[PDB]
Amino acid sequence: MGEPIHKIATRGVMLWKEFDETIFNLPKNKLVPTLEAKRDYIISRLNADFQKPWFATVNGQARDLATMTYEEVAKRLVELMFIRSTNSWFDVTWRTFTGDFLRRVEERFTKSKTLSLIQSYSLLDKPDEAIEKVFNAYPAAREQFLNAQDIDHFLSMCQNPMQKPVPFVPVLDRRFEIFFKKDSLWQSEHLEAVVDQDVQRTCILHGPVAAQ
Amino acid sequence: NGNSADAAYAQVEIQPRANIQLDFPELKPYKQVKQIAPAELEGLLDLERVIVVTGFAEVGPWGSARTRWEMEAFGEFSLEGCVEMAWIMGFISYHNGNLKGRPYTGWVDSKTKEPVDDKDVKAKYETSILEHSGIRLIEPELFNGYNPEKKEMIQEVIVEEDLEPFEASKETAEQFKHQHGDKVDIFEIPETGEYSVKLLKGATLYIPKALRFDRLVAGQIPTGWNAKTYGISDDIISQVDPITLFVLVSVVEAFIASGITDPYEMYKYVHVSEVGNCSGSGMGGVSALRGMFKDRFKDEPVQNDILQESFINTMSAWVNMLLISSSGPIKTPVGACATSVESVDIGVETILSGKARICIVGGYDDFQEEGSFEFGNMKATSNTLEEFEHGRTPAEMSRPATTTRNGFMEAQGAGIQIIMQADLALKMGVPIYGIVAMAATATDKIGRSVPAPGKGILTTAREHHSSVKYASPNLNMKYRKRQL
Amino acid sequence: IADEPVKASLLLHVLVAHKLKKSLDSIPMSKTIKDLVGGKSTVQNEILGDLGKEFGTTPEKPEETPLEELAETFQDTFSGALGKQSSSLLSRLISSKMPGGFTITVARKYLQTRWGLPSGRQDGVLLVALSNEPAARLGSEADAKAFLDSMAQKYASIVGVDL
Amino acid sequence: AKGSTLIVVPFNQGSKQDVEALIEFIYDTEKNGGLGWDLDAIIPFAAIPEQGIELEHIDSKSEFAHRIMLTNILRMMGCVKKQKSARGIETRPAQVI
Amino acid sequence: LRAAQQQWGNDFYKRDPRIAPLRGALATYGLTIDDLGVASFHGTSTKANDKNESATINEMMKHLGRSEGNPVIGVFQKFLTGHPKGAAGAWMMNGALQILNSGIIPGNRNADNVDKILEQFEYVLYPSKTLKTDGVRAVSITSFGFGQKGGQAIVVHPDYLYGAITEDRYNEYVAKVSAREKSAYKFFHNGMIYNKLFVSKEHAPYTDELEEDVYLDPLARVSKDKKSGSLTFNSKNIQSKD
Amino acid sequence: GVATSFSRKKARTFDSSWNWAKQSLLSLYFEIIHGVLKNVDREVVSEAINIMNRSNDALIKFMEYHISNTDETKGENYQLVKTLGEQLIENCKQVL
Repeated sequence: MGEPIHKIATRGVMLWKEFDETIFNLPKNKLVPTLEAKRDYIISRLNADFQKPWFATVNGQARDLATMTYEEVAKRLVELMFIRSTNSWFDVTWRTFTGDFLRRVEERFTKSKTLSLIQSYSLLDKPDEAIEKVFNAYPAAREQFLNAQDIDHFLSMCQNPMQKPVPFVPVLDRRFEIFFKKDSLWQSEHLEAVVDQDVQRTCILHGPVAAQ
Repeated sequence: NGNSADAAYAQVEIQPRANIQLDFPELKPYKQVKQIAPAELEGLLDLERVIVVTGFAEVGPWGSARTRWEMEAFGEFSLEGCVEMAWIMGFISYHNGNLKGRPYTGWVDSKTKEPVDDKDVKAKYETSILEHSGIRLIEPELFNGYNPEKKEMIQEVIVEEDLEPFEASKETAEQFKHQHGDKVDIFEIPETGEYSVKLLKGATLYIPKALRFDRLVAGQIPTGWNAKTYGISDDIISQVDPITLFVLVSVVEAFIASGITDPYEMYKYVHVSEVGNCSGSGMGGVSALRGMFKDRFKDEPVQNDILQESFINTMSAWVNMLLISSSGPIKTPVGACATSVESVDIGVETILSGKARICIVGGYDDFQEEGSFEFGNMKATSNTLEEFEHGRTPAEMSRPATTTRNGFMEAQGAGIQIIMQADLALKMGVPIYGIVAMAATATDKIGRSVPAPGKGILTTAREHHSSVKYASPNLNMKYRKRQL
Repeated sequence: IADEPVKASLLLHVLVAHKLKKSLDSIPMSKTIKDLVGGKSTVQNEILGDLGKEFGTTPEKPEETPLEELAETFQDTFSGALGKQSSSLLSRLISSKMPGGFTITVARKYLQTRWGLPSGRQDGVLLVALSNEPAARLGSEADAKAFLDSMAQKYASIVGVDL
Repeated sequence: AKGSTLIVVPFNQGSKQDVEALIEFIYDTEKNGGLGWDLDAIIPFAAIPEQGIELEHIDSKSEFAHRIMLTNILRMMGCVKKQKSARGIETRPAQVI
Repeated sequence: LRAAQQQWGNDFYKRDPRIAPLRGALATYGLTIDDLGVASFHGTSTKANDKNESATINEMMKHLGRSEGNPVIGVFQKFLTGHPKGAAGAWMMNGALQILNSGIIPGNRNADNVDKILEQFEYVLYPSKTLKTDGVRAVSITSFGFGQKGGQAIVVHPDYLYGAITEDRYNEYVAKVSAREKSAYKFFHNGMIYNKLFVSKEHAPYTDELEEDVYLDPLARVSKDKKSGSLTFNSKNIQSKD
Repeated sequence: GVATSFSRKKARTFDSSWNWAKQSLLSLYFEIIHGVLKNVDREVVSEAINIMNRSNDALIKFMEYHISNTDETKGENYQLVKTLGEQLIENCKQVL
């Protein structure tokens, strides 16, 4: 909302500052055309420097949601939202997001009415076994890119107000400043749930003078 | 025991969503696809001289080639077919965003905007889809009001008593005076500056009358089909003959079947002079021919360039002007019913000559009042009153090879294939649906009936059998592979 | 109600609008003829021909210059004269798409009677009607009256008078 | 099977006009637009159901049903008899089942 | 090399009057006349056409010595679609391809009673219901227009092509198709829900300045422009030694 | 109820058994190869009856070609169709 904040000049915050000077200051008409012009740069610098990485990234290769398989999307969800060190989902609402996705996978690839292989999202507390199980019953979803309808769904779920903001940027659009800046403060206290446990990704609030 | 013990018991049902496939050919492992062909075939064929089909599409009475093939092969729509048909016919549209305060992503009824689920598309629409698809009674809304029950004509009559004067502009009245001569009196009205036209006794007049025509049924592109659905702009729709719209959709949809979403991609591999268009028509833009012959004569407002939209080669032009932007061959054939096979033969020879490496082939034709009428006068089409006498429904009026067959059922649409050199298809990694092994045209012989089918194409099987006592080593691929 | 001659800013708008087969407001005045028909050279030269037949003398290369400025360029020499093209088009509208026996005279008399609009205003109401070609011969006398009522509203709206 | 034929004709056994026509059609020569057959068997199984129609409820339906299931079966047998006797056929009787 | 391959592989039977074009077109891929499984007939539903076509296919097959008891299976797609004049054979060709790639042969469901006259043509079978076969190797497409326009096209199963290439070249193709298929599906669904399968081009791939330079260089090719992202002709890749 | 339904023009004739025989054989042949009919299913015997009831020289040649050109090594279902085929040809020859 344009208010000044004093933060430790980490890579994440330097990216933030840079985007405030070059992208977020632009008028609404100029924001969208500027994002495609810089897209390849932004996606690289989110993945390197920030606490919210580019979602659509498979083994370092910067894809887009439309050019990711259903399996790549379900795995990437686990790698950003489930904590290996403490074998649990950082937030229940993130486990819901990932279960809701996997049900959508079953809907898109089932030929007739069936029973979900995920009867309760409690089963996702073993996320590898749940993914193996779903993508064994629907192996077509290992090979196909996301249906355009399922991309639109996924971004609809990323904007759900009754859940914790997703710890990634899924699309460059008018909504990019909110995906970048929303929910910036928790990471500093939960580095286990940040990409490489990298403090340098995070926003830490601190005074210039009190720092002495 | 409360609802707690009966809530963990309660199971979650998954309902299928239509995952429409492009049905690319299924490529086998090399060990298996090496079993069908002889072992000698490897490095025997010049792959620039082999023509393959890398994409195809159509627009016709059962929607696209996907939906038509479902209805041809299985005689019923799958979830995917039923959703595709509902989207084509404009029954359902896609919605992403806020709907009635809740956020909703999926299908909605196009009229009401009520959300529709894919399971419910069959119950809600399939009866409406089957009723307004395929061979069925002629829908006047689809043919500029044309109702074959009430087919408009004009009879010339010599008037026997003077008419009441009517007001007309000066220029209009002058045009009445010129036409009629002394058999009309035009007089200025000083007050208003307009003129009073009085038709006198002996003047020629035209009184509209209606004939009840007997061809009531046709294969018609599903009701609610709309080029705007595929994303063709209004300015293109307002300019071109309806037949052009079937071609533009068939061509983009054939490119998609070839996995070529951007046609300019072809220009990474071939010159702009190596992309042909050999697609043709029998009659071309017959809606534009009606415009220039009939609607102009009746002084209706018809666009000035209607003539260009009539030409059989204008559909291929619009394809090149809106999508392809090639400077390759353009060889528009006119083969009546055999246009599309001639189109392939030209396209094959264009590629084998080296004048192209890729070629859009196919054919297209519209159904309209005047054609329908003239195929009736030639007794080529089935008389629908005789079919109704015999108890036949519209869906059983086209019955080839049958004892009681009594003429053809006129339809409308377009079919397109993309043909390429094999060598370039492999290089580009485009799907390959089949090899065009042969194409040929043939006339018949001396005769006096244009519509009489003859046996000319039998020549494709011509061979000499006088001396066939010992097999020719030319038929033996092992002999040919040795000589190579 | 006071009489005015028809402004070239309206007449030119209506001729363009009618020629492109578009609503009067879907075309913006501050946007040139070469941009309107950017594709079809045939249609461009055909509007230029109509502007010639209408106003007589045309400026030098006026197709790249906006409608809004070309209004005032034509306006100087123009003097509330319907002219060959507009007079023809209005006669075709009436002759072709009016209930029958409902001509120029009884259209203008109905405008003068009910709405009290004189010759110069009448011309304007008929021109905005030429923008909104009903596409079918409308059936009864009551439908024609209702049509001119509704087109007199859009005329009052566009010029800025009250009824 | 080989030699078999199946002719499917619309027919309302409730119409006596239909019964006469159907047997005229079967028996009439192919020149006149018939089958030029001569029946060996008649199997008149046509019938409409009545449920919960006791004596007090016997009306238009039950009287029509009786026409289908008795009266017009007698009239089919009649029509077949008249066509066979017209052609002096006395040694090829139709088995009515 | 190509000229040799053409002489022995593609065009062996052109100077040879003992090989019919129809027999040579199959023989190219090691197929025999008995491998022409399906004949998609014009089959307009007219008295004269359906008999003539049946007689004409039957005589082709009989001359080329097709094995007794091996009729071609007739497909009469027009029972469903009707006859769209110029488009007729294109629909048949679309359906011939769909047959080859599925092995499913559709049935003429309006073939209530096959005409007794057509029994004399022993090399034609007229099915009324769909046959899931174990494979079709080749389909014949015959049209007959007004004005003596006879046409025939043979379409062969595409799996006969891949026997002509090495495993390395086959496996490279299969990788590109898989990738292209995925991108096509991506494009198809996007365009369908957003009504933008058809996208008119605003501009040629060249500017009006490069237009005559591109036309005159046979090796000119488009490349991805960094700014627009669209495929264009660059001045660098026109009359370049590379 | 006594409305006339009957018209001669509406009479549909079916007499083309020569054609359906071949279709019925070829339908069976592929149903056995695709494992839809097994060697225990009675519909194999029923269909064989309906093919013997349509036996003629053209149908026997149709069988002899389709069966004698079955590669039995392609799978067990192909051995089953070739064994049954051979038997049904013998049957069709006797009841010619």
